[PDB]
Amino acid sequence: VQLKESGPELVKPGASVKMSCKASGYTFTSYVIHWVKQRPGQGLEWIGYINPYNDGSKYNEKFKGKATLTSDKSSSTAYMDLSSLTSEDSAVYYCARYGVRGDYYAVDYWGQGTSVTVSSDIQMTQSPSSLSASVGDRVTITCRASQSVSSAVAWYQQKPGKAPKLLIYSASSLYSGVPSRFSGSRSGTDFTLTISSLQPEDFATYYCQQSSSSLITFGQGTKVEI
Amino acid sequence: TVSTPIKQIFPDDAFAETIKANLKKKSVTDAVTQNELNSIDQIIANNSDIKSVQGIQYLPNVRYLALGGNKLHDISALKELTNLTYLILTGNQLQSLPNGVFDKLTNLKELVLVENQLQSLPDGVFDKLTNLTYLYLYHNQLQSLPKGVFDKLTNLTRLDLDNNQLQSLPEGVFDKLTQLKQLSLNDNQLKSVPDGVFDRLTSLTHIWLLNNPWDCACSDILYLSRWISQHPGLVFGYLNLDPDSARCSGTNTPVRAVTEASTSPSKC
Amino acid sequence: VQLVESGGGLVQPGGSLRLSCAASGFNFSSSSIHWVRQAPGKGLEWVASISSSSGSTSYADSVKGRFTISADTSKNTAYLQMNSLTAEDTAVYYCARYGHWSWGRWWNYWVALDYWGQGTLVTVSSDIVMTQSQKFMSTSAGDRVSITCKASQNVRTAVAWYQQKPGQSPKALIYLASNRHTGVPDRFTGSGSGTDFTLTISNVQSEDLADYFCLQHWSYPYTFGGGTKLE
Amino acid sequence: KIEEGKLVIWINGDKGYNGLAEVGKKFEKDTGIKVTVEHPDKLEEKFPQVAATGDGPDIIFWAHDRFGGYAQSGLLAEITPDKAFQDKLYPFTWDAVRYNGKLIAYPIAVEALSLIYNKDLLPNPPKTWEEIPALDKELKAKGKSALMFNLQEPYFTWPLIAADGGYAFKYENGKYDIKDVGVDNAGAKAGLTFLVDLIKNKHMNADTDYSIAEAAFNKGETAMTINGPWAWSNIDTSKVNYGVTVLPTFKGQPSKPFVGVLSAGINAASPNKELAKEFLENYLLTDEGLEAVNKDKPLGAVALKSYEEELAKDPRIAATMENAQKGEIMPNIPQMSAFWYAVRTAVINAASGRQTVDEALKDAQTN
Repeated sequence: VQLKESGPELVKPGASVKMSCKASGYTFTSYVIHWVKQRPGQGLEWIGYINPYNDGSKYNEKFKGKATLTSDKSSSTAYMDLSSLTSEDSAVYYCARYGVRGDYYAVDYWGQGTSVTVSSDIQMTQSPSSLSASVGDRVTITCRASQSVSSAVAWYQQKPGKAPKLLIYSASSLYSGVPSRFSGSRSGTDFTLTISSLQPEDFATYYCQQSSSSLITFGQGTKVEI
Repeated sequence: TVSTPIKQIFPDDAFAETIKANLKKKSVTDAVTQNELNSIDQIIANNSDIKSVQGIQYLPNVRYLALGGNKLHDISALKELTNLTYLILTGNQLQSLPNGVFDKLTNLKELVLVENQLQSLPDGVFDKLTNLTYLYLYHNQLQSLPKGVFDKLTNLTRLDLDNNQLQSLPEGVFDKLTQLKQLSLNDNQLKSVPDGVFDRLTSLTHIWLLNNPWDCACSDILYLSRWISQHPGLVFGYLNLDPDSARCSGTNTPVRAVTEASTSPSKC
Repeated sequence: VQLVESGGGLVQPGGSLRLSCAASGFNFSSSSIHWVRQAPGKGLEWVASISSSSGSTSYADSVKGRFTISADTSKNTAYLQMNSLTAEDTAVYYCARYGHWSWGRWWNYWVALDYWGQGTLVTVSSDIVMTQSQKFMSTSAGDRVSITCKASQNVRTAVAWYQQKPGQSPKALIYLASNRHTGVPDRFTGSGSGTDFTLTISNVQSEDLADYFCLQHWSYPYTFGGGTKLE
Repeated sequence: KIEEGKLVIWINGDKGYNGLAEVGKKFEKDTGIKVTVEHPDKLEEKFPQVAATGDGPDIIFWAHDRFGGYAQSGLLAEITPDKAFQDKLYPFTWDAVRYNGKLIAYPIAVEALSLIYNKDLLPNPPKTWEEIPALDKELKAKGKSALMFNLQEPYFTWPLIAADGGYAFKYENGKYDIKDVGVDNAGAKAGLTFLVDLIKNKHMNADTDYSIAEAAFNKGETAMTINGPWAWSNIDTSKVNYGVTVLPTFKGQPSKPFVGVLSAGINAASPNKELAKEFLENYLLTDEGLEAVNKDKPLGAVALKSYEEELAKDPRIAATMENAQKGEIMPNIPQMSAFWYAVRTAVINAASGRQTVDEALKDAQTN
């Protein structure tokens, strides 16, 4: 008895993968075949189950727009088609049975596993994640691009529940209308937002954005608290 | 003498509307004494889109409550309706039964829980409904069953478990019925029934086993095969007597055609 | 000067949705229009872009082939068509003008999204939790270890344990709270019911160093534990 | 013609030719290939004429706008850098050297016209063009001037032309629309009209060229000039304490210069192609390489990821890029050749009194 999964894949983002699981040693059509995802680094995640008799299928609601589960009772195979791929789908995938015997419920046997790798960037790192400096203080927020970018950075402010307004463009220039106390500066690959004084309306989140090469990327955000 | 308008007893507008329909009333803020509440023996609110039956606690005479194709979450108001005789809860999305919601309804004769997203039954829900004749549990998503879940319904004559996801029945789950004349198990996920599960249903005339993934390669199926062979005039399908409706899985050959030498216990 | 979005709301997984962004107050035919989405929880993610004149389109890999940006210069509106949507698309979608360098190439290098739309909410909808209170263990042969795994809700005796050593598929150690799946030594025993489950291992041996996790199959979705790797 | 074993390079006379030959002899001392850097007059026009007969240089340096006309007649060799040397340059700059799906040149640096002003005389430069005829009279009590810059080349007068909504060709639906030319719109008509007024009110002279515009700011005779980063070296020497800042706005809109990238293309007819790609890829587009050029005459914002970071501190590059970010980049379509010829004739005819503004631009649109 054993489940045999298709061979490894490597696909570009946005494209398709369908993998197979060939049951052997029991009566394939009378026992359900779950599917489990496992990303290098974190725990397992359950995808769906499709029982090769009807065959109907529950999906985990995180996957319901991606995973499609099919099976052919003739060739004792269950299939899983994952589209369209992104790079978060880079993982090992498994199939395993759900066997019962009146009072014996388990998953029994897992397939050897199908590895999927997906790829063909700029990461803006802000410091700190959240600060807490008072009215009047000199706040300095630093944001460091992974790869070398020109003076291409911008700085936005986002009060809770409203669209971001823009503060600094091209790394040092004050945008129109923006107050005097705001300022930008560049030292190679780290970019510094500084507010000289601090007025009570500054207490909101601050994003940096790099566009030297579109794919456009933002920071994780710095939160300024009262 | 408490002149109490209907919409306070029953917060649900649609539900209060069935009350206004039940008493022959003109508006919906009219006053209603307890006396006229106790004129309500039956509440057919089948197919009328009711969210909460909060307030049906104070209808002491509902002998006939059929609430179908509704949006019920909370039937906890139904456990004080001792005089409930027929309960029909269909089309409602209730995922679970409270432990002990049916404990009090000792006058239940027929219980139709149908088309809910039931995945399990509580360990003893039916335990007090000893006068039960007709139990209809069909189109639920049940997978396993509790042990002796039916051990108290000694007067049962019709049991409908069809169209669930029953993967296996517990040992002797049917041992204490002895009055059942109709049992349905079609459209479920059974590979095999327990050794001698039907051996004491000495009043049984109709049984449905079709549309199950019966596993005629495992040796546990032998019992079902030798039973279909003994009682073919007992097995039904859609048209009439079809004792060949209990098909194997993947071969589609009749179960009653499975011979001992054609299986192996090493598989299951 | 303003940008008014529309078309958000409720969409079933796999479904589609078209967002619109009505522009006025600027030369719209010489500006780029960008869509940036924000999860309820995380930062701003740039999704798609377009130059209202060159028709040029670019997308983030996370929507490639599912999303289609466009614009109508005569009606000053840009639309983001979003097909085959997943739950992790649920977010507020913002629309923002670039203006400047666009209307040549470089139309999407170096933006400053000065003006933004008010945003619009997209929700893609049509759960039990197993916590392994220790990610790392430590022990030596003739061992002592017990691995705990506690559910967020009441899984009624329906929990299983899995031994996974590297480069392998998980072994199945214990099913239904307490049963030693066939072939598993007497050395492994599983304990508990309800919210609270344990896997105890005794003389631990060199072949027992692997990563153990738990799985509840009571309710849906089936959910696993974090994993516990042994020293 | 050109022999094989020798590279003949052409680069315009205002760039840092002397420093490029320095890199050429670096190439010599360890490959043995002689390199000759020459700076012929009207380089950009002699090349299509000599290349189609067979010969000319191996490598030509110019802005990227004329390389389209070149590649369209097949005078340039398609270049094939591997995707790992492509990563040594900003993924920005490789668009300006891509004519018809193929790569036809190497990007060296990004040029942009900035405002250069005498800090010792005009400490606060004008935010707008409107205030220069008034600033002029205030500097005619000294005998100074207010502003002077090349009027011979439309490259320099265009930031004021394209200010209020002027343009070369409309980039609509994947293509530059050749028959949609914006040299008559209300903006160009009003941009050149304001340029004309400055001449007949004698705040500039229609005869000014490059050789008296820079040759007046380096002696402090004029307060402001409009030039690119290549003029900095000559100014640096004269020890005129100057600054480089953003151009004046014209009727609210900012001055929108046309941006070019200095690009190196390879003659299709050269027998020395691989030698020519060794020089560019291994020696010129390096740190030690561009630094040699940049020290002769600065290049602006270099396209090499590496050496750009080292010049970041420079407040003069920032003004260059801050001013490039206003206004778009030069189309490279084969019609740019006839575009510039049409504009320097309409500017000259209107700076001189021959036709007025409406009459000078209506000519230029008839292609």
